[PDB]
Order: sequence, then C-alpha cells, then structure tokens
Amino acid sequence: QSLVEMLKAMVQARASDIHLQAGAPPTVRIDGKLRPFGNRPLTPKEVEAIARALLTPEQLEELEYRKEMDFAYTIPGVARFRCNLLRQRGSFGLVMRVVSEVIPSFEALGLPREVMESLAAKERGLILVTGPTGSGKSTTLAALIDHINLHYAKNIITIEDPIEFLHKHKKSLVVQREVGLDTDSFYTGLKYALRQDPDVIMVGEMRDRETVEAALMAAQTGHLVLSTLHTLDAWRTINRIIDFFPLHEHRQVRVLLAESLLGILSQRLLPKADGQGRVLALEILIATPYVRELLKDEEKTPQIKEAMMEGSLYGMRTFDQHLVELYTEGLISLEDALSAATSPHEFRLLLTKA
Ligand SMILES: Nc1ncnc2c1ncn2[C@@H]1O[C@H](COP(=O)(O)OP(=O)(O)O)[C@@H](O)[C@H]1O
Ligand SMILES: [Cl-]
Repeated sequence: QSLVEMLKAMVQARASDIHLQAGAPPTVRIDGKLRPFGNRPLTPKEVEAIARALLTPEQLEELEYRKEMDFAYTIPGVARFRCNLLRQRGSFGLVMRVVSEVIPSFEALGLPREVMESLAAKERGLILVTGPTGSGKSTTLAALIDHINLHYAKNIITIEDPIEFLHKHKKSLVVQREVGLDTDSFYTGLKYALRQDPDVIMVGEMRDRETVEAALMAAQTGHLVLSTLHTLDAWRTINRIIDFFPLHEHRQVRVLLAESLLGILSQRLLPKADGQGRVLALEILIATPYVRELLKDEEKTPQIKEAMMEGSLYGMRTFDQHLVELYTEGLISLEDALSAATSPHEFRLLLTKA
C-alpha cells in the first residue's frame, strides 16, 4: 500500500533495520544509528494493521497462538526482509531486517584489497573476523565470500544465524544454511559440512568450545574456514580462543591454533569525520612463519604487537597504527581516534611522528 511505499523508501535510504513500535514513529537504523522516519507516533491499531498486511492467512491464524513470530517477507525487486513480530504492553511490535543481495566492494568497505585476495587465495586455514556487534563482520565476510565465488570454482558452505547476505552461484557453489531453519546449530552445521565435500566453510560465530575446536580442526584438515569472535583485537582474540579450553589442554590448543591460523581481522566502525556515515578501523594479524612461533609460545605471544607494527610487508598493522592513518587523513576526529585507541597513550606518540 502506502506501507509498501514507505518500506521501499526506507530501504532506499539504506535502512538495515526497521522498527515499528506503538508510541513511536516508524524508526530506521541507518549506518548503525536509529533515526525516526516520520513525525507521527504509530498507534497500536496501526502497528496491528501493518502486521496483518504482511502475514499470509495461515500465518494470521497461528499468530493468535504465539507471543512472537519470526517470518520472511519480500517486496519483489525491492528487498527481502526477515521480520520479528512481538507483543509489548498489550500491543504488537514489528522489527524488520533487510537481507541484502548487494555486496559492497573491498574498496567500499575500506578493506585492503591485496590482503583480502591473498587470504582468499589460501585453500587451507582459519580466517577470523572479530569485533562486537555492529563492527561490519558480516559484511567483511560477505565481501570475502563473494570474491571467492567469482574467481574460484569451489564448494562454499556457510552456517549463519541469521543469513545477512544472499549469494548467488557464480564460479562457486554457495550453500547457505540458516540456524533454526536449515540446521539446528553452528555445531550441527559445521559437523555435517565436513561430510558435504566443502572447500570453504563459513561459521557465522563460535560460542562453544565444541564449535571452536571443530572449526580449528576443520582448518587443520585442509579446508578454508571463516569465522568471527566478539573480541576487540588480535591479542584478545588469540587469548579468548585459548580460554575456551580447560587449562591442561592449552598448549595443545596453541599448537592447533598456531598451525591452522591464517589471519585475524579485528574491526571497529567509527563515525566519519565529515559525518557521511562511518569508516572502518582495521587491525591485521597475518600468520607468517614468525607469527606462528609467537602463537605457539606463550612467552613470545605479546610480541605479536611488534610483529604487526613491522609487518606491513604482509600487510599487517595495529589498530593504533590504522587510527593514526585515519586521523591524519581526516577520516575521523581526534576525539573519536583517541576513544577508539588500544592505548590512548601509544596513539599520540605514534601520531606525533606525522
Ligand atoms: N566496512 C564498512 N564500512 C562502513 N560501514 C559498514 C562496513 N561494514 C559494514 N558496515 C555497516 O555496518 C552495519 C553493521 O554491519 P554488520 O556487517 O552487520 O556488522 P556485524 O556483523 O559486526 O554485526 C551495517 O548496516 C553495514 O552496512
Ligand atoms: Cl507503548
């Protein structure tokens, strides 16, 4: 209706998320931030009408039996949505997520092309993209899978919760399995993927020791494995993986981690200085032979910092290094650069040398 038109306008405004809640106006999430999309508060009556307009008649009946409902909805040639209908304070609520089929380029994402293609070219090993919710981890992964799909003839199996990007077949097969629908869990998906003749396995996130170990093993075996963790940088990411295990297993885990790791890409999305959205702060650890030593040996592991700062031949760099580069280039403010810095001290030192 007008609904379809509003949704379409919202999507064209680059809304990642649409919130329809009684007492507020239609609200969109754009570039990570919620913004109102209209000046009039939705009434309970209006939210319900929107809901009934989106559901199939069968869905409408099962709706009277559920506190919550998760469902797909498509506006042909506009967008695909996953939708969560809820109840709050006697009233229906609606949260719609756009499933995009449009994959940004490395350059669009601020991801160094040469590094990316190098990691994509490996046919064995673990690539970890880390950071908290909203860091662009899904997106880096989607760009990385897309690159593989269009230059390599491979079987790519992804296990996702939920599917954020839809890939079409190009040069590769891309098998995408949604947790809760296609497969029960990351573990279930990872496990049976081992049986489905994959070249590339993407595990959306690792929450178990079981899943972390399985993913490492899969990488050790000879598959290319992509995954994410919530951790802020390489140092924390490495330690977090090990801390998943009982203490008596830890040097086994280092051995396992050191030999199968390829790279860690830790990400933070900072507000752009001009204010035209956001920009990626990115730390790269590449698992060179020397870096593997550092990993395998607990005493030499913090020497990962120095390795990154001098590793630009590979091309590594720390957060504090990339931030300097972003600040001097006028892509972020000094305030934002300093609040983001791993150590706001080592930043100004490093900065003064430019
Ligand atoms: N490299 C990037 N630069 C700017 N914005 C990005 C980048 N990657 C992702 N985004 C945006 O940030 C939002 C959240 O990204 P997402 O990939 O879902 O992060 P995560 O997987 O860490 O939650 C999305 O709206 C997306 O458009
Ligand atoms: Cl309310």
